Amino acid sequence: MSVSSLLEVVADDLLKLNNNLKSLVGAENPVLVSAAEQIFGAGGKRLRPALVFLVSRATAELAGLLELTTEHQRLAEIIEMIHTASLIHDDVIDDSGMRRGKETIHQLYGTRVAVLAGDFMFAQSSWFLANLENIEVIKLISQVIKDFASGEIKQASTLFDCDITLDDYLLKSYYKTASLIAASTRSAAIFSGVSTAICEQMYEYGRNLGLSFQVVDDILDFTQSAEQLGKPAGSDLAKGNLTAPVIFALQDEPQLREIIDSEFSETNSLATAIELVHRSGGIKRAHELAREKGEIAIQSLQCLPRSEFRSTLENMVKYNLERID
Amino acid sequence: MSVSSLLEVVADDLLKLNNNLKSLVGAENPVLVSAAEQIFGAGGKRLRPALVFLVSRATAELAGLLELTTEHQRLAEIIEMIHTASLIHDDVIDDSGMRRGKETIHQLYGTRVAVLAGDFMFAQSSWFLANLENIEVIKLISQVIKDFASGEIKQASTLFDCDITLDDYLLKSYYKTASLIAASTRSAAIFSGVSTAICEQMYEYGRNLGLSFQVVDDILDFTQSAEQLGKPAGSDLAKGNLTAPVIFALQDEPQLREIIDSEFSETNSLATAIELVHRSGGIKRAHELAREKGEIAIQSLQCLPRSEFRSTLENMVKYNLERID
Amino acid sequence: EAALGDAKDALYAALEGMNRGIFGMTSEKRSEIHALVELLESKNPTPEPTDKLQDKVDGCWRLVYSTISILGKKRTKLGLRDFISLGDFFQMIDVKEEKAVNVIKFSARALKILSGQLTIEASYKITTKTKVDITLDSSTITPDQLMNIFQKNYDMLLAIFNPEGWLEITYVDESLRIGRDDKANIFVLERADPSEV
Amino acid sequence: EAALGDAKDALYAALEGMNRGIFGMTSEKRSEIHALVELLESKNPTPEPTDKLQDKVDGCWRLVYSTISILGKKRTKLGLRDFISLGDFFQMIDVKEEKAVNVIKFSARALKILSGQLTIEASYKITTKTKVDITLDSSTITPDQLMNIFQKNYDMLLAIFNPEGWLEITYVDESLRIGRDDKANIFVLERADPSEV
Ligand SMILES: CC(C)=CCC/C(C)=C\CC/C(C)=C\CC/C(C)=C/CSP(=O)(O)OP(=O)(O)O
Ligand SMILES: CC(C)=CCC/C(C)=C\CC/C(C)=C\CC/C(C)=C/CSP(=O)(O)OP(=O)(O)O
Ligand SMILES: [Co+2]
Ligand SMILES: [Co+2]
Repeated sequence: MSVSSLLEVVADDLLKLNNNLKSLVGAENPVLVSAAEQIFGAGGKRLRPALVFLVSRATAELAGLLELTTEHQRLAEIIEMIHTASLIHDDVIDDSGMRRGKETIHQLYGTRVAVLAGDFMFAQSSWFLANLENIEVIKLISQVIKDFASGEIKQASTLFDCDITLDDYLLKSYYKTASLIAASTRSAAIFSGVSTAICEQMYEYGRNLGLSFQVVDDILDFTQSAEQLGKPAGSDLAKGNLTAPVIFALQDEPQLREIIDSEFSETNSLATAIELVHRSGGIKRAHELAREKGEIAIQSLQCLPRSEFRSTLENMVKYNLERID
Repeated sequence: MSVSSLLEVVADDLLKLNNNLKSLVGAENPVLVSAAEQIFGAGGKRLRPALVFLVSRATAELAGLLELTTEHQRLAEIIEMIHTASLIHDDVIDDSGMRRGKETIHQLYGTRVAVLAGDFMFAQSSWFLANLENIEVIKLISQVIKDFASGEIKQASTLFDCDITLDDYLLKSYYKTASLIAASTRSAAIFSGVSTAICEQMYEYGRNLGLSFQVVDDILDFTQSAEQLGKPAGSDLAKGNLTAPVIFALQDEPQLREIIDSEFSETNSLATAIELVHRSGGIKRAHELAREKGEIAIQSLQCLPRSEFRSTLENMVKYNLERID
Repeated sequence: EAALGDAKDALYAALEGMNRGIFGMTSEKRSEIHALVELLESKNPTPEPTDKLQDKVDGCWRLVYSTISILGKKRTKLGLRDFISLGDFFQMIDVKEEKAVNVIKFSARALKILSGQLTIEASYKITTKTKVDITLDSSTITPDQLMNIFQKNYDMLLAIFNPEGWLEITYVDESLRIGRDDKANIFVLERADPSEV
Repeated sequence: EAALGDAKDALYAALEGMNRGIFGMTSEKRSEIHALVELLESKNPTPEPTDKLQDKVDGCWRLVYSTISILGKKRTKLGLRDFISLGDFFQMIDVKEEKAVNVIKFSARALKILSGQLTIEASYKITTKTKVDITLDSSTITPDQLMNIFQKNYDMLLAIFNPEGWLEITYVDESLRIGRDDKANIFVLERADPSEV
């Protein structure tokens, strides 16, 4: 239900990781030392490396491992440096001052330092990954990076495109969010040594968990108020990025299609489009979209013997789904 | 002696590569389509993919291959996209308007597009490399990327540090230039299937060829006039980056050490430092530094049966060394 | 004359900041602009305008307002929201050879090499005494770099700017004419010295 | 008086743009500035000055010129060429408890959390009637983020700014004093309200 309650189960793993990543990034360079302390907000309690650590421990216990290997920990750090480096680079690209209230690296230190920091983390991840020496894991993660590129291309290509489908949208959500989680959880399973069936169920756990997460953040950019968000409510819409609440709304509302086609030419037209979303019941079908995603994830975990690890994995799903009531 | 004379031996390979890279980068995105045409100046006649192609063909003929494989060509494109992506990112980092006269991507299209373009090429290279499925080649190239990070760190760390040695400098030159060439030529040999001895002699061919190249560009930033360069003559010095002509000059000139220690505090002090370099005969010992590098490269190639592939490789070395008369 | 003269100035004043209406416009300003335009075209000083082509419609005409808007998905496909700046739009009407050229000039930030244009040559006739019948002959994006950028979307671009159909000419003044093509589009053009093209 | 008064204004005028001389300076300007300060220290209104510490030397003193320069390799190690802005330098001299504080403040030009300072507690004593023997007690970088940035180079930093040794107080005005420590360094300090620290 809470965030810390979930992450306590691997709080120790997460702290070691945060320390290693602060040490590594910010490699006795003054500006990078500050930026690393800023980037890895002490504690290391972030969802993605914690998923790596929970699938790592659940599947390791299932496999007979008494400890997590060096591969599991290099993998949590790969995943975390990739995620962080991509967010820094995404804030430089498409200039963004804030990211969830906190201010970005690009804003604090400037574009030059942000690009250097993201590049450095991407380089470190490339090398860690090469030295895992697992060609299947190297391929999964290279697919995550390639999908970041695909996602940038496809996001720019579909701006204001009212004919985007829900499979198209869910692929953009994959490219953006779900791909890296799915990859990290299949890789955690892979390094634990469990079967291809459990590694595929953990790919599916991670991809449906990451799809639910993306669908629920897509919903909260309508739900949450303009101040609870660092930005106005419905800012993915103002910008041309049609998420699943809008896609569900455009299936029966034509007026919204004329509003988005004009690229919100009329004044007050974004707020008219927002209320057409809240009226269409596209938010509720997006809410159920997220619930169905999360339930495929929870059914994904049934391969795992009962434990505190997969109970925290199921609560990953449940916390996500109760972040939107 | 000329550039085209060298590159015509693999002009066809180079053209196919340039076409593929223009097609791939700039993936039906308007701004990226323009930036790709701008980046891959039609023809594809650039040194690094051509070295990939020449070692590829020399070692392939030595091995009994009738054609270059798919790995050899994916490797030339990996090498070229890595080199290009790193130069774009290096111009954003440490804001640079020009690179060898031509204007940078950062300047033409802006930082956001340059960072996106470099990121895209790095993503594409990551994926191509993963799908080579050669763990040794993936490791060599991940070391090249990690060494770009090491080189940024070490370059910022050694600014204005008059106690830098020539082994330190040659390691910065490696990190910057030689590492990627050495990696590309050992990988070209690896995919050709020739022995570990010929793959090490091609690592050493590329390492010493790239070191000679870096030493000779380090010399030309002194010799060439301020108009032959987009920069003033001695711009690596003004900025704190002590290259081998200055390192050789500081071994016997103390006045230059007091000049660089003040970070050129006195007025006209950069020109005084330039003339102390030209007087110390540090340029001539750097010239011989480059010649010795190039001769280890030419002796590196003796493992290769006679051909016009390795004759063009030896002329790679000779052209480099006669670029400084 | 000053009634339709200062009304003309009023139309010029209501257009500033709307970028000729090519990337959309708030509906009240569009109603305002069409009000001023129908006020002007009710005050057409050149009745029977197709027999006065060489001395009124002949010349180079720069676009100052039209209902042609490039919004949404097409703006995105053409790169016209963040990369390429849709520059001027000219419609030279040379009546000797019965020609009708649409020059849509394009730009890009700092890219001297992308500054090109889409050329669309058409041939018109006189069907009605206030109405010409236009037909497309040639089409061109130059230089080859702009064509590289637009080529996969060439037909969409041309179709945006294609003068084919018919053009019913209303309010042809000596320095401003108003058109109404078959697609219910309004074209408000002004005089431009042919060197601006 | 205005002779040394306008000479003082002249020194204030020659210093502008040199950033207190802490990142080096053209040698002719350094000769000029030392000429002015030796003109001033020749014109000392407060001779015999260590028995007049409380009404002359007591107070908060902000640094306006010194020969302490941070150039080359240590500027790079400290991050002081592109990241951290060496802010003000204070030398509160409180004569009651016989103390000598050096406060060197730091910034990062956007980071509210890096805006810290290096504190250096020293204790002096009067050996000669124009000299004071200074000895270091405590040293501190705050907050912990700035200390994180500087910690691997803490001793180099302190040694740059360490007031230990002795301080021969050459010129003492009510709003400006000039010192010359044992390392042949010139310290030109001015009065600053202790809220500036
Ligand atoms: C260099 C290398 C090896 C890999 C580079 C990875 C790559 C190809 C691109 C960088 C990664 C980029 C730019 C984006 C993906 C990361 C991400 C979660 C973006 C949010 S999408 P939006 O911006 O729409 O949403 P909001 O900002 O709100 O999060
Ligand atoms: C994201 C990823 C997977 C890898 C990123 C690679 C990485 C860690 C950094 C980017 C590559 C950078 C910044 C530099 C290396 C490339 C290069 C030749 C720089 C010239 S050094 P200088 O600037 O001194 O010289 P001048 O400008 O004159 O060429
Ligand atoms: Co983005
Ligand atoms: Co650089």
